[PDB]
Amino acid sequence: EPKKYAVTDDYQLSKQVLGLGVGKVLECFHRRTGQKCALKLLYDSPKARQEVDHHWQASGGPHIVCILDVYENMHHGKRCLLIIMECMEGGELFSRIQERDQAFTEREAAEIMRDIGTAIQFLHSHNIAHRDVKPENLLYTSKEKDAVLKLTDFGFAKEEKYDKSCDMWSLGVIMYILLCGFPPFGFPNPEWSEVSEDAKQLIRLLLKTDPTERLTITQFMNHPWINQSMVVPQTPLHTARVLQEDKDHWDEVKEEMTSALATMRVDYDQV
Ligand SMILES: O=C1NCCc2[nH]c(-c3ccnc(-c4ccccc4F)c3)cc21
Repeated sequence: EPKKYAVTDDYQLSKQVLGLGVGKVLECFHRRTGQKCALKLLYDSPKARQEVDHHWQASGGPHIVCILDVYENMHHGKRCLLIIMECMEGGELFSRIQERDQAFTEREAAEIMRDIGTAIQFLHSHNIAHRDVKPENLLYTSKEKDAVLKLTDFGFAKEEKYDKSCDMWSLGVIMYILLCGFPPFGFPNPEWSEVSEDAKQLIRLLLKTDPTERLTITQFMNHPWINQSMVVPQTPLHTARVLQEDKDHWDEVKEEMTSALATMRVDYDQV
């Protein structure tokens, strides 16, 4: 499966960065095709081998960034693994919402959450917990209206009912920000004034402090706000405007969510 000849035989590399994982992400081009792709460089290790394994197994599933190829090469005198993936040129979910003016509606947020749920559903049914679902890892395939949302980065993935409930918590957090533009770290007025009863009820079941009480993915996907996302109200949301206004605090919000997820993966935690 993993190619053992030089990646640069098949791809022309850039110095240009597209992202940063727990391996950094480079733009590259396929030599035979010209196609723009993305390269993640991982230094070989148990953790790197597991990321490769889990992403490969997930690759091809609904709303997951596809792996095109894996190389095992020498670089700077070290063994490394290069993951080639489709180029997610639309970038980050919430950066795309921010750039809309254009009405962003509750029905639209419901389709995005359903998109993410279908990814989690696929993962959980193959007994993979992702464990780091967050803004940096939710990407669009292109900049056009028909771009597809996909999940990436299997660096914290694990193949526990507990581990799976950390993905469910992520889903609640992502849904919360999507409907209002700010994180849960109450449904305050006026941002939340006109939001679905159904949407607020689903968030509460996801953000349950007790992990054993959180909704499962099967239960998420069966919720009317997900299952019947196409008949959710088209009510104009504050999200894009708030994201725009709060843009100077966005890095802080990401850091907090990252910190929160890492806390959830510790073997032993404070009370
Ligand atoms: O594994 C990861 N962790 C953190 C951040 C991260 N990002 C990627 C990634 C993958 C594919 N494509 C892109 C991309 C392409 C063009 C423009 C903008 C983009 F985000 C980015 C993968 C990872």
